[PDB]
Amino acid sequence: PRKVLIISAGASHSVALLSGDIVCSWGRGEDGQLGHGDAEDRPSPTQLSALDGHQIVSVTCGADHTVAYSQSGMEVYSWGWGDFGRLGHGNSSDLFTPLPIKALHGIRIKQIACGDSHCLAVTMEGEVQSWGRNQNGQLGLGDTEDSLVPQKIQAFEGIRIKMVAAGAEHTAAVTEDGDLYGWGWGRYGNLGLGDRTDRLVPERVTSTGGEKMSMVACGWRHTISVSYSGALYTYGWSKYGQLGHGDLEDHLIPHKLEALSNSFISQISGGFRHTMALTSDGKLYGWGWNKFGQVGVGNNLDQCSPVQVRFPDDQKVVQVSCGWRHTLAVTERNNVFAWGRGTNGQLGIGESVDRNFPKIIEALSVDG
Amino acid sequence: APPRKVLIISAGASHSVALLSGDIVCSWGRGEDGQLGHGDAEDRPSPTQLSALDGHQIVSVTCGADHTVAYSQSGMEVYSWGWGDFGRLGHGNSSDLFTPLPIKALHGIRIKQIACGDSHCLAVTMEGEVQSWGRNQNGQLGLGDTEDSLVPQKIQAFEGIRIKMVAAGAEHTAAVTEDGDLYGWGWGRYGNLGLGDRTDRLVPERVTSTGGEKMSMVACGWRHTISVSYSGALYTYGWSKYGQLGHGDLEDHLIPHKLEALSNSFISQISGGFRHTMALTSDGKLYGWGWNKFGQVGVGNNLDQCSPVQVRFPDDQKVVQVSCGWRHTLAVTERNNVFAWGRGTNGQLGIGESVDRNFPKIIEALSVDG
Repeated sequence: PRKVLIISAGASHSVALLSGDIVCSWGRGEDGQLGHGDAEDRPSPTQLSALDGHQIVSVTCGADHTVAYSQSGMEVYSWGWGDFGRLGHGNSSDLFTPLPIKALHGIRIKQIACGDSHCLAVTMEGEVQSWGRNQNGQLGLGDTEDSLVPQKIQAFEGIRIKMVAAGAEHTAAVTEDGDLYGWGWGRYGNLGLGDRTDRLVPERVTSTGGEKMSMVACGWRHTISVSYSGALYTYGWSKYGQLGHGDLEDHLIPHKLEALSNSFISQISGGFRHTMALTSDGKLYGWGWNKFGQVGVGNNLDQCSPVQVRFPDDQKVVQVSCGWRHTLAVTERNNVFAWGRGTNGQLGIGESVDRNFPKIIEALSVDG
Repeated sequence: APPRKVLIISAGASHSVALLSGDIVCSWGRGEDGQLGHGDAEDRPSPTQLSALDGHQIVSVTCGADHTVAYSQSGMEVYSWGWGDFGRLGHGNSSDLFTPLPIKALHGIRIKQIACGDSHCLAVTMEGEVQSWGRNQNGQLGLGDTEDSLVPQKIQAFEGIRIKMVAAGAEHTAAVTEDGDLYGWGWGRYGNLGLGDRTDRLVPERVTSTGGEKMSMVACGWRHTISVSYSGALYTYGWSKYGQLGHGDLEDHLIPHKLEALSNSFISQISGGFRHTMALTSDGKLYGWGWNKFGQVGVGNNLDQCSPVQVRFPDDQKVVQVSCGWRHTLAVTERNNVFAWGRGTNGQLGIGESVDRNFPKIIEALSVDG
């Protein structure tokens, strides 16, 4: 088989980066998110030939679109649903095949994150450009006007940015010195600012306890951050227990998930109404909404606190990404697994009903 | 025996809903968020009776993007189901419903019409007042602010003003009064409010251009709006990236703009979809225009249409009813036949498993003919 480097799940689709700089995609294709030129669903992983030879180094999905970028090509590509300018091409057009974001050509890209209808990019210098829907200030540009092209977040002048993340309509960031910012839609307290108001510019979280943050990720209406100590924090919406605090209450400021204090967190991912966190010792913990089985624990009970996601022969997990109603994961033996809702083909195991525990994707896996 | 006849059809993002004689509600298409109301999450590619409403005396059904509402004149009850986020369901919580539940706030209220957009709804009472609930981030509820409402609330701006009907797009709303004034509010960035600018309104504001011409009806697509004047002239405004305003170009209009190509005809019904438009003439002729990628304009191809083209039906039967979804269209004829066209991946076409269809196809389960 071929070695899987990067995985990303969208609301209803999944995307992978293989060695060879090869992109493949599967799931719902109705909005063009798969990049294949047609609008049909794919129930099994499908190579995105248009990107062969472009030296893609990364891929990330928003809700109904996909972004990818190349270091050597110094290029960023986007395809999928076009409304609100989320693709960054200066028009609203849908794209059924990848296109370069001209604004981003030749810029040193450190990371891209995609939300429902907006994206951001962080440069090596630690600058942030954003584009797409901005009705609730989620671009962080001081206004409520949508932007069809990338614009610089001037509020970060003099503040170097490590990482950013994007939920449905809010955005979060961590600075190089470990500060946490949030802006955009905040009605569920998901900005971490201790209230339920929007921000049109980045605003600092001043409620850590002194804890500096190394990473951040968003689900739909909740946020997750990790400290330099490997401690996990969550905030925002907890109707479905996706904050994982053993209960169902909203948190307006970052809240440490003690249940996981005995481990060091390497990776985090937020989905629609659930959450995933991967420890340094290769154990995967999921929580939240489990109607479609997306938590992966072999049942369909919601989980208000972290619960270990089991794999065959206890193989260690090296990566995870949450869609809206599914989850994806890579293991040390280079197998790729998926679980949850399967109606759009997003599991990538061909024809399938929903799966409440992890299932191997033979096309990407060594094993069967 | 005789089929039941469709009394009412409505189309949502990717599902279809009908009311049949006998007060029977059925639905088909996408089921993932519970919009079908059968208590499960699977798509139905064929019409399926919503058993839970059997015996409830439903007189009308209306779809939003991924939700559905119905009501009962005699029982004086309004029911809703599907995606619950932002309170679009009206139950005072944000929980999804895979099965119809009564909107307790509307119990005992005489209901004249329901309109559903993406994540908001509005109801007009027989007395011609208007209540609304759901997402309100752009003031689409007309309540004065931008905070979502989990329960219906009365639009206070309409006191002293009787409402005939209302309409709702993705995040905007329009209404016409019992004497023909036209209003708009909510998300206004593409001019779809018809007020001459690209700014939201948090309360109903009267359209003053086309003010001289009165309006009998209004309908909304995603980001565009359609109205019919008392002389039967068709006006459109808002987004026309896909030619959905139908003016033979792709320009936006920030105020009502008359569609000349149809000046000769008298328009009796209108419908707005995701990126397409439908208009039914007084003599039973159906015209469609706009985005046609999945064949939803219904004119036998997949090329976009910036001007109105007549949709053709077997025997040139007359059409009496039409509803636009995002990527499909439904219509009822004078002969009691029901046709669907466009995208059918989620089963929204109602014709069993099928490829997409770019001209009308009869729905056998709800039709006289075949």
